[PDB]
Formats: sequence, C-alpha cells, structure tokens
Amino acid sequence: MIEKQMDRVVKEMRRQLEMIDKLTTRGIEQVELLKRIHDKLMIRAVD
Amino acid sequence: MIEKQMDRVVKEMRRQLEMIDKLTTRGIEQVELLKRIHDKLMIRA
Amino acid sequence: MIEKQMDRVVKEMRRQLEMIDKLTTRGIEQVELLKRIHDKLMIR
Amino acid sequence: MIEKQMDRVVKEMRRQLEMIDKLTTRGIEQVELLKRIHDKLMIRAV
Repeated sequence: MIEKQMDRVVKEMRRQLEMIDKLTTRGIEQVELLKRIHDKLMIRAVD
Repeated sequence: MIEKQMDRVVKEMRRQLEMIDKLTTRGIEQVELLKRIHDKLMIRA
Repeated sequence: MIEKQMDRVVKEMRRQLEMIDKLTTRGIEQVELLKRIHDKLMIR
Repeated sequence: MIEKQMDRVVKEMRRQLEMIDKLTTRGIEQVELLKRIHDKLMIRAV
C-alpha cells in the first residue's frame, strides 16, 4: 500500500526536521558563546 | 580589526540560524499537513 | 588564550552545521520519495 | 483535489529545504571565515 509507504516517509521527515531544529537551537547557543568570545577580545584589546 | 570582522560574522551566523529555525518550523507544519493528507487517504481506502 | 576556547566552539559549530546538512540532504530525498508517492496516486 | 493539494505541500517543502540548504552552506562558509579569524588571533597573540 502506498499509504503505508507515505506514512514511513512522513514520519521520517518529521524526525529529520526535529533534529535540524535541535541542532539549530544548539547553533544559536554557540553563536552566543561566540559573541561572548568576541567581547572578551574587545576587553583585552583595550588592555 | 579582526574583532570587528568577527562581530559581523557572528551576527550573520545568528541571523542564518534564526532563518533555518523559522523554515524548520514551517516544514514541521507542512509535515503535519502531510499526515492529514495520509489520513484522508486512509479514510478513502 | 581564549583562542583555544574559540577553537573548540568553531569545531563544534562546523560539526553541527554538517549534521544539519546531512539531514537536509536526507529531507530532499524524502521529498522525492513523496513525489513518487504522489505519482502512484495519480496513476491509480 | 487531495493529490493536487499534496503536490502543493511537497513543492513548498522542497523549496523550504533548498533554502535551509543554502543557509547551511552559507554557515559553513562563515565557519571557515571564523577559523581564519582564530588563526589571525593566534598570529597576533605571539
């Protein structure tokens, strides 16, 4: 049945997109951590 | 200064990741809409 | 010597974005598995 | 109707995913640009 094949695909896509979402959130955390590093450099760049 | 180049890049990356996030959310909505389509098909046969 | 901390973060971001890339490519495959399903339905 | 509706959805998703892909590639470029910045910092450190 194609409807059962469609089901397997839909579940997989949901699962892929949820992972991409988790990774994206983890990336945004890293970007903040990168902003903090930029800041430390700026503080050191003055003295 | 490198530090100002780093700043421009960090800001850009955040902006890219926020877009990817919006698109991902939009995709999950579409996947639900696809689950609804699969259900209609199940009802039809 | 933060730079080592910056390094650890940059490597991790590279790793995260490469995963997102693999998943994105897997999604595009799926999107075509779906177009084939659409086609089978049309043939019906 | 459902078949054509499904088609709309699928085209939309393919478009969303291709954008995510472009952005991901742009992120990878930025990460390289960041590696280069780290290196410059290393050179300036000594």
